[PDB]
Amino acid sequence: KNVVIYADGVYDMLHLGHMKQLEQAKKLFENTTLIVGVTSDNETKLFKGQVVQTLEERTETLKHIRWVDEIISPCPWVVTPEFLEKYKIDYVAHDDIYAWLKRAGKFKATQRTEGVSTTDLIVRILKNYED
Amino acid sequence: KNVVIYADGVYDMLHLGHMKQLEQAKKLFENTTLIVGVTSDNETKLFKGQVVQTLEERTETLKHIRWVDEIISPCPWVVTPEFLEKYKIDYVAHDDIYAWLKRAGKFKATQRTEGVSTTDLIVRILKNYED
Repeated sequence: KNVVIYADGVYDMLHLGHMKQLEQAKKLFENTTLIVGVTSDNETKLFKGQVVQTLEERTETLKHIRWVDEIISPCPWVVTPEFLEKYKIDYVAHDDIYAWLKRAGKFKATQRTEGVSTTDLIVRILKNYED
Repeated sequence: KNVVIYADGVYDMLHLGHMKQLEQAKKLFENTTLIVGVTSDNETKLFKGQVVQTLEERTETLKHIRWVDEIISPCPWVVTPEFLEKYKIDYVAHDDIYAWLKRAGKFKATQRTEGVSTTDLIVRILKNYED
């Protein structure tokens, strides 16, 4: 009955948008185990260009999120078939490089989410002090 | 066996410091129900001076935290004996106005926690752009 779901990401400066995406992945089926992969500092910097929080900070924050059952930290940058087999993953949740997952029936799209980001908070605060 | 713990707060711009405090409250005993009270916008503004996120945002963020079993939103600003009786609360977790809780054996102190705040994040980012 239990279904293993994998979601990966940087999860830098986690906010409600990330949390809602994790909730959706967790609730894809009635009984799930949600495994979350957290990308390494060096690969995030190399492939995205930057990262604010360390792997330890980003992972420690995810530990506190209700929907996260297990964490792989750091995770591989690219999901492989062998990785799915090693961790007995049934589906990869995502918000092309993933065509092979779709051809296998292992790709689950989650709906776009919005949250109140660090940016949104700063802008809201500063609006009280200047136009 | 089950122990009802109550923690209250503003929980504005929640970060690891808040999350660790909630984890400590949740883990005070082996089997707990952690009830979290979220203060109203108007009382927070009146008694603290300001609040960034709405009650809805602050409560919705707490819904995603692993340790939070139940939420009272909004909660009363001041805990009363009748409130403890109404919600069958055994202990109030806190990081004087609370002497009556201590005299009853219902006060549980949690250890001070630190986190990476919105402020810490902004300062860390800006250090890359100016001294």
